Amino acid sequence: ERPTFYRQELNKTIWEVPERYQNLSPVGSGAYGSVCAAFDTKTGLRVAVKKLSRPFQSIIHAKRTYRELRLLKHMKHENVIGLLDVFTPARSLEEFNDVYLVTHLMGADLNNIVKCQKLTDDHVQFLIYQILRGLKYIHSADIIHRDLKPSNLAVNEDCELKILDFGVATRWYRAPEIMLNWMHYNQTVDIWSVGCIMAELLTGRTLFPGTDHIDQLKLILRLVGTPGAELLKKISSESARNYIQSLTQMPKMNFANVFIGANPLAVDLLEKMLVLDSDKRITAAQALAHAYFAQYHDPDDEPVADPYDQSFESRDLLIDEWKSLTYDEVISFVPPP
Ligand SMILES: C=CC(=O)Nc1ccc2c(Nc3cc[nH]n3)nc(-c3ccccc3)nc2c1
Ligand SMILES: CCCCCCCCO[C@@H]1O[C@H](CO)[C@@H](O)[C@H](O)[C@H]1O
Repeated sequence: ERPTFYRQELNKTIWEVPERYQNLSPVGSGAYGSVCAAFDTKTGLRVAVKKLSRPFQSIIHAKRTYRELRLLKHMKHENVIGLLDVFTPARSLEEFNDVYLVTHLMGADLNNIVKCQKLTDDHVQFLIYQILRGLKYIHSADIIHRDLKPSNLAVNEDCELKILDFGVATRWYRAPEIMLNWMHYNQTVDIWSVGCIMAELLTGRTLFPGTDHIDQLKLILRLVGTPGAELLKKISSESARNYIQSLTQMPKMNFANVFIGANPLAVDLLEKMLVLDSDKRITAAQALAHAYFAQYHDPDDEPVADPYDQSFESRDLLIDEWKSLTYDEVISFVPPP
């Protein structure tokens, strides 16, 4: 019943993988671990195989390993990275030391598809629609991505897009409240990021290319105005209020005069995404119903996720406990259809 494994030296460690995975070729390495491209002879798919580095070295490593495996096992959606396989050469918990994760091999990310050129409006609709479709799903599991950017968006040769948890400055796509360490984030932090991405795809230019942390905020407030009276009512920070109070007011710009020549429906959606007040930003579900996506929207096929039990985040367990829980998750894995 156990697959036959083989051993091969790869990124200067011995990999031990099921024989179904052929022709491993290193493609990436870092603190996280190392990744090889491979061909899965069982499915006929090109896949990425990641060997976790030091997955049980410490309590923190072990809880991170568990977290990553739980998250990948949960995500089952066309526009979100999912798990094709997870395996260990270990024949028991006693010998369990290594964790390998398998997903679709992804060629390129959103940066590659755009490469500083305007996309057509039809192409923007399709790409943003997919991102929002995956976000509706992620957000329905009560998960916030928090670091949505082009490098975290994989796109194949059929223009099919998947949201990733890994890969320019990251800061360019971050919501202002995250830049200010606000610490009670709305899921619409991700909608901010989507707005930044959409604007760049339409114009071929980064919307808010800040040079440093404060510059990023400066460029943001120039577009969306300084905080209104309704927003200021909601700021508990004495230091923030007093600073904002001191600021010479700027109105919000008219996006129609900013995104010259764009589809007016695109402009309208951007206005709804890039609102300073996070409580007033459009949600992923609401955005999917916006007229901009008329050619793609289908309420019958914009699914939500099963509830995701994140109670483990609150727990302080020992290495061997996190390891045992991770082993349970490896053993219980059922590959997708
Ligand atoms: C700060 C942490 C960090 O950057 N972590 C990374 C980085 C790259 C990952 C990766 N890269 C690639 C390359 C081609 N496909 N996947 N692939 C994978 C991956 C590979 C197989 C299954 C699940 C994830 N994970 C990566 C995790
Ligand atoms: C001068 C810089 C002003 C930045 C203002 C960003 C306001 C973001 O919006 C705020 O997000 C918080 C969640 O993080 C919510 O609790 C608040 O209700 C909401 O108004």
